[PDB]
Amino acid sequence: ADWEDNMETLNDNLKVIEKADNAAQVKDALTKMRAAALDAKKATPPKLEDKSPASPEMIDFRVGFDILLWQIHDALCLANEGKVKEAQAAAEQLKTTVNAHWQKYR
Amino acid sequence: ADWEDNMETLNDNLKVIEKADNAAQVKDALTKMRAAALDAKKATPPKLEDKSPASPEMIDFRVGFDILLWQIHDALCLANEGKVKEAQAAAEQLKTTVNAHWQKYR
Amino acid sequence: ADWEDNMETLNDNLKVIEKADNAAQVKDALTKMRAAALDAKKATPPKLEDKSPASPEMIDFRVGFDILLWQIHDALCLANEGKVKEAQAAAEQLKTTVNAHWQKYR
Ligand SMILES: [Ca+2]
Ligand SMILES: [Ca+2]
Ligand SMILES: [Ca+2]
Ligand SMILES: [Cl-]
Ligand SMILES: [Cl-]
Ligand SMILES: [Cl-]
Ligand SMILES: [Cl-]
Ligand SMILES: [Cl-]
Ligand SMILES: [Cl-]
Ligand SMILES: [Co+2]
Ligand SMILES: [Co+2]
Ligand code: NA
Repeated sequence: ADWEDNMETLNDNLKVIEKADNAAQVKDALTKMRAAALDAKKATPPKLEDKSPASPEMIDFRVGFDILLWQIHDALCLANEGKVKEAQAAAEQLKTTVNAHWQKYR
Repeated sequence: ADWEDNMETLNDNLKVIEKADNAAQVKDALTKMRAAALDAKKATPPKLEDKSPASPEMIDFRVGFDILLWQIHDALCLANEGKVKEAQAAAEQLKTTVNAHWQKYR
Repeated sequence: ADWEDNMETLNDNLKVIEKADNAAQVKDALTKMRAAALDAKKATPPKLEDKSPASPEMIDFRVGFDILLWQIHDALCLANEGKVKEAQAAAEQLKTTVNAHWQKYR
């Protein structure tokens, strides 16, 4: 998928997590976010379409999605332990990272 | 160890998992798989030897190994929770991903 | 931060972990290590300033931080489960890897 569509997926699953009722729902949403973030790693965002795929700017873009993947895992590890409210709180940090990525690269 | 030797290591530990009984065996084979996948991520596979190191194809190859690493992680998580049968089923699907990447880039 | 400052951050937190009393301290130090490893993926060791950003040597450099990040993941999952002595044992393995990567690229 396109970068913008992956970003839509990330925001939508953040909403799902915010209203989630159990650990399975959180796990499922975070899995979909992980797939969207790994897919966005292969994309080029609008701001960087005038940069080469291995420019320092594009390497930093990909590393920013690595950062997001490890934050997704923090929430996911909490959810795997059945600690649903803790995982939702952790998803708050994901909102910050996603919004900052949106604003930096759109 | 080059890329093809790492793919062989991955397949060997997949067999080890499929015949394992206790969770420490599965976990040990999965940890060896993680190391092999990380070593393969920094290789150039035979199909892409004529491509620029800065090519989109090489970036896609490396992100594909990140995808494999998170699938390995999911299996490893199931094995850490003592869910031997579930981890072995997860590794059965890993056979597909690993051998798909193998045939794709050999 | 540049590469050597990030490696210093890794080493500082490995010492904090060695001399830690509870799991919260281990978790805090490990989260800092993760942030430094990720940030170092965007850095360039002085002796590689001339190579391409996607040169095989720079790929090697970045994937070496992925290797560290998965070791940190193991230690941090152990610390989140209260397995403090086990987390510290894993961090002692981390020390070896950090020093090897330092020797490789400095
Ligand atoms: Ca759209
Ligand atoms: Ca372009
Ligand atoms: Ca290295
Ligand atoms: Cl939409
Ligand atoms: Cl990268
Ligand atoms: Cl990459
Ligand atoms: Cl140089
Ligand atoms: Cl790259
Ligand atoms: Cl890379
Ligand atoms: Co890269
Ligand atoms: Co995990
Ligand atoms: Na030089």
